[PDB]
Amino acid sequence: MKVINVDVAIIGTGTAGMGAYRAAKKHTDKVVLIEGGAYGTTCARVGCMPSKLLIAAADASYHASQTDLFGIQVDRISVNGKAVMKRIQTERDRFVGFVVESVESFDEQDKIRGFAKFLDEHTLQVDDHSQVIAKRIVIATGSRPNYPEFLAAAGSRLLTNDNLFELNDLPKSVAVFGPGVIGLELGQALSRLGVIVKVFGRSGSVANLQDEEMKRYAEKTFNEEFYFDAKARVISTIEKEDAVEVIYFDKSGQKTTESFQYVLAATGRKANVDKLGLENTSIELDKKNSPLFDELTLQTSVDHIFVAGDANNTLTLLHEAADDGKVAGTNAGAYPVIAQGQRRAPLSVVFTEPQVASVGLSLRQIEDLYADQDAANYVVGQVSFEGQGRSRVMGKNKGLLNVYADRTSGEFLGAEMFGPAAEHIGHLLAWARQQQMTVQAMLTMPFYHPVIEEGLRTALRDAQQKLAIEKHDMNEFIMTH
Amino acid sequence: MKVINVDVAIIGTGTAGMGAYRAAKKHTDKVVLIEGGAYGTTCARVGCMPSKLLIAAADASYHASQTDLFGIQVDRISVNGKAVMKRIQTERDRFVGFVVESVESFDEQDKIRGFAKFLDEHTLQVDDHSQVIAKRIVIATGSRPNYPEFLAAAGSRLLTNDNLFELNDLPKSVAVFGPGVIGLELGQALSRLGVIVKVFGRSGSVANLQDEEMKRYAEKTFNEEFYFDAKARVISTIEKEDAVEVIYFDKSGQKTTESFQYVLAATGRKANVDKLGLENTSIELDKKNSPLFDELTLQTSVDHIFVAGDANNTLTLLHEAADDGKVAGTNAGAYPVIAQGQRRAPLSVVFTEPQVASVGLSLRQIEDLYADQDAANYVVGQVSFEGQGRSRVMGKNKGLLNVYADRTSGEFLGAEMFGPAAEHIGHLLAWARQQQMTVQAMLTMPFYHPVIEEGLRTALRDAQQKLAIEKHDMNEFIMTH
Ligand SMILES: Cc1cc2nc3c(=O)[nH]c(=O)nc-3n(C[C@H](O)[C@H](O)[C@H](O)COP(=O)(O)OP(=O)(O)OC[C@H]3O[C@@H](n4cnc5c(N)ncnc54)[C@H](O)[C@@H]3O)c2cc1C
Ligand SMILES: Cc1cc2nc3c(=O)[nH]c(=O)nc-3n(C[C@H](O)[C@H](O)[C@H](O)COP(=O)(O)OP(=O)(O)OC[C@H]3O[C@@H](n4cnc5c(N)ncnc54)[C@H](O)[C@@H]3O)c2cc1C
Ligand code: NA
Ligand code: NA
Repeated sequence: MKVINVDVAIIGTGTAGMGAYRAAKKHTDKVVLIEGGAYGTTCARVGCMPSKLLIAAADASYHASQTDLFGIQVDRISVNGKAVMKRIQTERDRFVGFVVESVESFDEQDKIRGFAKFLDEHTLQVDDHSQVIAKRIVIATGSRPNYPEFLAAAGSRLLTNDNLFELNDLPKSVAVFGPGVIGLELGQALSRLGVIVKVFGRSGSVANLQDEEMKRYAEKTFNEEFYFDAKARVISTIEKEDAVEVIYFDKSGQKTTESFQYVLAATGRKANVDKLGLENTSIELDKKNSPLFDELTLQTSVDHIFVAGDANNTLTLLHEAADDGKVAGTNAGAYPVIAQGQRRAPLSVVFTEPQVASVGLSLRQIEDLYADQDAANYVVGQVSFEGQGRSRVMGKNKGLLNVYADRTSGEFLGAEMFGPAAEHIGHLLAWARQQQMTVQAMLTMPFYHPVIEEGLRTALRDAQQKLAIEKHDMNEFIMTH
Repeated sequence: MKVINVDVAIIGTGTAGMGAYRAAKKHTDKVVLIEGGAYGTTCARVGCMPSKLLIAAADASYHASQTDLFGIQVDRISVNGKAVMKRIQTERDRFVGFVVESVESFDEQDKIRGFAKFLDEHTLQVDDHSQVIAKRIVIATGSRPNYPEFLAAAGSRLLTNDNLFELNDLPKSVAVFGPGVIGLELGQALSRLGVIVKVFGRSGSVANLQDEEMKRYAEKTFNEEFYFDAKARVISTIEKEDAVEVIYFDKSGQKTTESFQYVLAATGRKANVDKLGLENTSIELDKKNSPLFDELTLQTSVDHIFVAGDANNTLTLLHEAADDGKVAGTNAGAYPVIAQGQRRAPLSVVFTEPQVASVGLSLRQIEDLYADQDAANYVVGQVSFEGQGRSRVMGKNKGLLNVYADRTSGEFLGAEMFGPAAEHIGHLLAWARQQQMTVQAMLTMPFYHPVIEEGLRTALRDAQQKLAIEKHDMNEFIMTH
């Protein structure tokens, strides 16, 4: 067995891992990247890229059926499932190819093929062929799909993101479990593509939305289009000869048996930290067996072992994994010099229609920091997109936007939005939060006409008029003497 | 003839005028609004709203024909012209009604019906019935269509924004004339709705773009969809029995005769300041008889007479007219106490597909700013939307974006974009400009994945690499120690 010494070993050649490698190489030449599976990152392979590709097809198909409002009729929209799948697959391959070329450009001696596990706090074994002794180690192993036990009975008809995009044809029908980002994006897209869909979640959850009014509005809006029970009681999902039989109670509590060609487990993903031999370290774990970590430095309780990307089960977003990589890589490279990452303002997006964006502090974080049981030093500004001019012009007038502000200073804290162009409004808001703008300042910014951003102006005015600050600092337009 | 004294008289009850009234009424009770035409504002009646309404219908129709990229096919797309025109009309009547309700709420004695002209610098006459003795006067009379003499031979078949939206049905064919941006917005929309259209522009102009490369790429792009000659040489447009005969030279310079059902003037608006009896005042005029005015205070050479909105032939955009009304109303209301408006960062949008946005300083204004245009003290960061991932996923991968930055400081100066979602990126960029951001700082902002704003990241990196700041003293991600 070959033994190698490195300053930095990075387990996982995904987004976080490749970011960690580039960062760590600026501090030290002695960095290895280990990869047990296919190169290309989860994002380009079976993540962001194919899912967005699926969505683009779905929205082209769906919007073609919604032109009558405008005075146009479209006859026989027909979904060629083989074509839909082929396009997704070929574009997906193209994206993966770019990552593979980057991986290929790295020094051959810096890449080791195989699955790593810890033997002790400085020794990794990769398969049965190599041992790496590393001064510092970065766990960048991502997440995998995961599902409750009952879903396992769907057998060979159980889909995840790992196999959904490899189908040669679109399915006839899919039962989707998991009411979060992936589950709603994929269920809606499939439903828009002529697939018979129902989406079941259990806890009342809708995407990552925290506000109760928002969750209910979104759930009801989705149900105008396809079946979505955020509080479903599901008995079983059992593979038959040609289908999966799903036994569940509907919204009227009526027991229902219904066959679906497939089930999709868009349930909670699992961080890849359970199969890496952590029990051979003193890494402290929470009551769910997730590694505890410093959220600024990415250090576990073992100060020379870091955890980055989906592996730390936090900020499980692509751009965040990339930032995690920079933090873990720099800190692994420069150790024992340790710095804290200055995180970008939180930005989270769901590519449904209408879209969801969450920006800045979440509602729970705001309640924690700006309120208690009996008093609040924050206010909420709101707008409905139903009566918003441009949204109505486009026939997209559905949605709600909540904006949160410090009640004393007017500092913009965060937001939730379910509505059109939420992805873009999310950026606008996220840049405003990172700059620590106040709502009064943001009201002085440009708002064109007629645009969706004007809905944001409405929500900001709503918040502003609730602030403890003087009436006469409520100028939306500044004049100087 | 009945005579009234006011502190402030406002000529024109559109966007600028209604704004001026509200601002003026904060300072004094004696203010009147004079209106010669229909209430509603130009924006709501025959401007932004119905044009955006036509565009949305156009977009749905066209996108319905573009589904095969994604693997979806249609049998047929059928454009019911009458329903298309009706929805535009009913929706705009809705928007107009809101404006009308506001006007109706204003004190009866604050509103005079008729066209005003100056008898002298403190006296207005409204038609033949009223004279207003006014301490301060705001000219907020908007702009009107203007076109060369040859176009007038199109007689009852000449269209402008004033009558286009009033057609009971979509025309079979329309020739559009002039360099006006409205020509591209409306021409493309008409074309996308099945109307046979040719756009004959002038002098190389393309949607107000200033960069030579951008203009050419945009003209080429548009030409993949509809006939557009930015340098057209046109002989005549003469009304016949059921159409207009257009005689012109095609793109190879050959004299061509073609019938179009209507003709649409897009030849640049005229400010309504030629029929106000301005000869009865000492107001200083430029060589094209536009009143000179202070761009910050909106005062003419006569210090108690202001000019606001499209009337001053500057920043002829809706939200800028609103700010104009605010500046002019405040200054007219509080005269002799005068203040300088602090303008928002420039933002203009052309709602074609792909969209156009210009942000901050124009290219001309940048070239002016630098004493030594040789020594090149600004940089250009560039991106093509052709290889931009999300844009490709959506089948929207056409366009370019230039960002401008000071070479020493990296101060973000302004931008031009032709690309998907330019309206939204335009806002993000305009907020960044108003907050005086550097390109270095903008790169520390959140950029989600996979999104169109990742193209902005590419362009910002391109500018940044070119800066004279210390090469490895601008990190994209900040860490503290
Ligand atoms: C369907 C779907 C859609 C998504 N859409 C979006 C979106 O639109 N926007 C967004 O921001 N995020 C999206 N995400 C989330 C995003 O994909 C993740 O945040 C991101 O890919 C995580 O990056 P990573 O580097 O941590 O993980 P990965 O890219 O998975 O890297 C982990 C790597 O480590 C390897 N590995 C695991 N164990 C070992 C071992 N022990 N030894 C060696 N190698 C190992 C794996 O093979 C893998 O290559 C989506 C995710 C999914 C599943
Ligand atoms: C087709 C079209 C599309 C457009 N789209 C957009 C867009 O998408 N976004 C954008 O920002 N801008 C757009 N614009 C520009 C926008 O409409 C103008 O910037 C805006 O309307 C100017 O408003 P205003 O108050 O200055 O003029 P107006 O709203 O026209 O008000 C002037 C008023 O004065 C009255 N008047 C004139 N003379 C007299 C007189 N002597 N006595 C009494 N009353 C008088 C008129 O009747 C009118 O009511 C568009 C314009 C057009 C034509
Ligand atoms: Na993470
Ligand atoms: Na103006």
